Amino acid sequence: RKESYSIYVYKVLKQVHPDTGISSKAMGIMNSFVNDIFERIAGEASRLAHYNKRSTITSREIQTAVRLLLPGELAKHAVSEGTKAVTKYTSA
Amino acid sequence: RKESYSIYVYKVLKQVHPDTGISSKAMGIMNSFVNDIFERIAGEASRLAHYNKRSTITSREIQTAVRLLLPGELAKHAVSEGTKAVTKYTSA
Amino acid sequence: HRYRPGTVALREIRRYQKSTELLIRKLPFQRLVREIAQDFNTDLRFQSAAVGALQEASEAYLVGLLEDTNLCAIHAKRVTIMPKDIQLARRIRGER
Amino acid sequence: PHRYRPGTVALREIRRYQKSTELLIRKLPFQRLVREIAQDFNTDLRFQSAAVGALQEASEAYLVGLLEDTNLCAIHAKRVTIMPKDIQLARRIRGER
Amino acid sequence: DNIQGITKPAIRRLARRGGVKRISGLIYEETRGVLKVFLENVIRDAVTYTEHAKRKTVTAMDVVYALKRQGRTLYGFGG
Amino acid sequence: KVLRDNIQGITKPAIRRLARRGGVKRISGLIYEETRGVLKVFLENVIRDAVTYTEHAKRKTVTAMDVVYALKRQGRTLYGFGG
Amino acid sequence: KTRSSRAGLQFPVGRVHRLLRKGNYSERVGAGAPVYLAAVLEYLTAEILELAGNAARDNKKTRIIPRHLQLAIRNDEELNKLLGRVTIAQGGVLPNIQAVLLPK
Amino acid sequence: AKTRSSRAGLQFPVGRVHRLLRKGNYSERVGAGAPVYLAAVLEYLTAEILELAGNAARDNKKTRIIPRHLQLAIRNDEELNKLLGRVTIAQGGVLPNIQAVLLPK
DNA sequence: ATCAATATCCACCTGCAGATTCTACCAAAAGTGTATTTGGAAACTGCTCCATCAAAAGGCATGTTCAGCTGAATTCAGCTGAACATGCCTTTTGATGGAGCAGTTTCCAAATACACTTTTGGTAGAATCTGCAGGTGGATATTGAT
DNA sequence: ATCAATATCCACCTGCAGATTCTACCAAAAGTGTATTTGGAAACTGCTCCATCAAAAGGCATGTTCAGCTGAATTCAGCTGAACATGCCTTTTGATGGAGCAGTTTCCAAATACACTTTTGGTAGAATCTGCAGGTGGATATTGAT
Repeated sequence: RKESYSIYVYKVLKQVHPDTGISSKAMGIMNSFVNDIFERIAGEASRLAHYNKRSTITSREIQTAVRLLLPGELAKHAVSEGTKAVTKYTSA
Repeated sequence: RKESYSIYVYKVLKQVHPDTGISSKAMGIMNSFVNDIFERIAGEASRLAHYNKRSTITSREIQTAVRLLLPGELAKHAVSEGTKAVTKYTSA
Repeated sequence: HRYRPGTVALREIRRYQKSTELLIRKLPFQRLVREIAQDFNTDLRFQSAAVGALQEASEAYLVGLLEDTNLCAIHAKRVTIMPKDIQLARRIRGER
Repeated sequence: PHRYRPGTVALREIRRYQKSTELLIRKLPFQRLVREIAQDFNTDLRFQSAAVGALQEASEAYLVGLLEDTNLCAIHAKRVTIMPKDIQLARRIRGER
Repeated sequence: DNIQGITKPAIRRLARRGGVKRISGLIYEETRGVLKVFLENVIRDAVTYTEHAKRKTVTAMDVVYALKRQGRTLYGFGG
Repeated sequence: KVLRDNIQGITKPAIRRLARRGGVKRISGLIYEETRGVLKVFLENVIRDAVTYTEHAKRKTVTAMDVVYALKRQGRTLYGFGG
Repeated sequence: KTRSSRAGLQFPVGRVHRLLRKGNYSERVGAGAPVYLAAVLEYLTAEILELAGNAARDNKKTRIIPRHLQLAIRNDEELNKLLGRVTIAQGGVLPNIQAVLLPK
Repeated sequence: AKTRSSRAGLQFPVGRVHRLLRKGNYSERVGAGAPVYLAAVLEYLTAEILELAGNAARDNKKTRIIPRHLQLAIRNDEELNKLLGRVTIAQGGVLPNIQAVLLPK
């Protein structure tokens, strides 16, 4: 019931700013952000796959979707951390 | 190969304007129109089903999608012709 | 003592740009929302969060529109916003 | 020695080009431009004629719209002449900048 | 009736947050009209969402979906 | 041959015609360069996304459908070219 | 015998059904959905073709070209708002000149 | 018996993202690497926003991030501002900006 | 305002080459007929969540006065942009060749989707903590006036 | 520049409403083992695509003149902002009922999954039309001059 991104946002927050806290409304905004970006990326990926007659969405689609969706260096840092997470996941 | 709505558009054209013809570019634009509206409707319907946690798109989703997408009389005429088509289909 | 015109205007601008609270009163706004909604469907009932959401969206929209409006007034060599400005802003925006 | 007053031929041209639908930019320079930009994005890309055609239709449509918004901005400022200031205003209102 | 409920000082505050220094007297009615049209569109789509769910209570999510449709995405009430 | 400074290829008379279709009566001399700048930004964005689509498809020809998908992304939907 | 005929439609219901299933819109597709959708598409096609036919005839032409489509769309408010963010190739613009620019 | 998130070195849940992808209706098939990649990007963007917002927080002498700090963070940074150009942040307010022409002289 | 004289639509005809309409066969949707699931509607129901109601308080709107400064109107000169005729070249456009592509088939090793069985992270309320929202009071800036 | 009159910070404090941690169920990944696609890795065509060629055209760049328009300057009446005194209603807080939710079970009408049987839409030549591109000729607008 009522699945949320709260714990993960709080984890990341504690990673970057160890004694910064976050209000409820702010957390809600963060949740909205996550869901929105999720749906943009996934949507664009879905269209990408559909254009090329592919029935599967690989990490490649996510990447091209990021290149299309995000602006500039935000996009290349996102692509780099995505590739990094994927390669590290593939290992063991 | 390269399936098109050309034949159906031409049929409808001959119904409304029996001595009007249509150029290639005009027909192409018409095809773009049909596909565009198609994907707006189906998209909005998909979102509708997903919001209400339903895994199927019935004529109901299509109708609500039309009501959301179209403005004013366009919507009322579309809904009426849709409901009429569905009932006529169910009776035959 | 009396302040010159526009001084207090600037003061107010700084104040409300500094703050984030809702500017329209909630009860009249809720009454308005319920009127508009009733004419769409007759026995609708409303979540508090729904009215809150509507008020946030509305105030944001209006403020943005009003700064576009202000830009149009400044563009026309004027310091005062007028309905012509709002109409220009809304037609450039493509809202009509 | 006959000469039309300024703005007469302007209005005539406005009517002329508003009646017609043809592309106003010449095709070869536009193609050259598109291939340039694309090349500086990626060097081994090749272009369908229809791709450049699409780009030119989209671009001329866009520019024309922007220029009518610009014209409205000029009229609002009690002016008959469009200026870069007008384009900048139109583009910020549109949300392009 | 209640559309007039939104007051001149309230609209004035909205103008202040928007950076407006001087306000014509004719502005307020235009502002009320605009707000009215905006709410009409948004509430129409939200209400549509509520009806399709065969519900009789408009939820925050209905408003959010409507806003998303209108090209006015909202964070913090979703969603 | 090397492609260079083709943005100037778009001429003052062409921009003027575009203005006439837009209903513009009088044009400041500074307009033409500004117009070129705008067109350049627009084409850069659209062609950037088209090219991205071509890259994802592992193709070396930008197709009309690539352009159309790109335009649709930018909120500038186009009819008449296959999409 | 086809479903289009059963619904009294010109637009192919079957094709619409197929495209719904390939679209990824939902796990399942209702029997009534492709009928309803094809009906709405056929109607919108009809409306546009009527206004376009009118524009063509008004410019003394018997063959509909893109210009006629553009005239049709922009002169009708509802179609204009449905396709407000849409560009018609070779469609041109409506002839409109701001009053202040006319010579007097 | 350890989660995919840890395997990817992430705080964001890869499994949950995977599920949301396949039930999302985006495609018949979801690649094994796709939810990892996406979760990574989400975690990164949240990270950037949260750091800049944290900075906004410190700058206004607060230890708890509120919506205003998020708004300041988003609008003061160009890229985030353009990513969310058509997005409204509740209780965020606006950036303090006054046109020069309105200022005294 | 007429007269007259440029240039300009504005119309109708006409012959004709380029598209449009029309005709004739074939892979691939579309439709049929049976065998299985299944999703979501119907039918009860336990609960958060909304709608009134009441009442007291003080937080703001309303209404009024009155003056300062803004916007609208007029005048007018400088110069910038329109109009036009010259002359020169870059674009058009109508075919030609050779080529480097997508586009198609034919398969497979790798990757993903299922079908059950287990193993934890996630989440929901209680049980502790903790900034911060207000609340004053005094130092500094801002503003308007001599 | 100084003088008074507000307004704005900035510090410093403290209880509390709301954030953080803590405790136990359980939905939902994760792990195992089988069952299916598929997206490429090579091998191969048939086609648009790039790049010329070669005249001719018409469209462009340039330079000159001048009219009309843009921006600067002034005037002034009008209106909107600053401030205040009054009173109205919106804001707070708490309670009460119940209405409209979701949450659970149960079970068909509806949808999915295969294997054949037909029909159709698409593609490629065959067989007509329709704007179009000119061509005067008839009214129209624009501009200069009585």
